[PDB]
Amino acid sequence: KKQILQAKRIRKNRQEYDALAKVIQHHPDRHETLKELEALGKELEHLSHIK
Amino acid sequence: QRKRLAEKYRECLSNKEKILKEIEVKKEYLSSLQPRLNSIMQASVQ
Repeated sequence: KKQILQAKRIRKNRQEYDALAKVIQHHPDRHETLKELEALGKELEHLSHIK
Repeated sequence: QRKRLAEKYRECLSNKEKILKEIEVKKEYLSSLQPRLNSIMQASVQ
């Protein structure tokens, strides 16, 4: 009884984790966004110097 | 954090479009200035 109560609590925790992770997976990645932000920042600095 | 990076990337896209608009218009202005200079040279004793 005690182990199955703990098991259902851990199952609820896993379902909360999956519920947040599915919403996060509707958004694009993190590191690729950092790479394209670095590229856009370099291009914006070059365009600002040209302007 | 992904929300912040997505919104800041959209802001950087808008800023890059503005830099391109400034540059295009700026280039046109420069071209006009060159024509004006040419006209002045033609007008140009000495």
